[PDB]
Amino acid sequence: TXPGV
Amino acid sequence: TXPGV
DNA sequence: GAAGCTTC
DNA sequence: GAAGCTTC
Repeated sequence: TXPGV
Repeated sequence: TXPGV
């Protein structure tokens, strides 16, 4: 994902 | 990333 | 270098 | 299952 989430 | 980008 | 989820 | 970048 993101980086992060 | 995303999904997608 | 661990650290990943959901496109399509 | 190919398909990934940038945190920290």
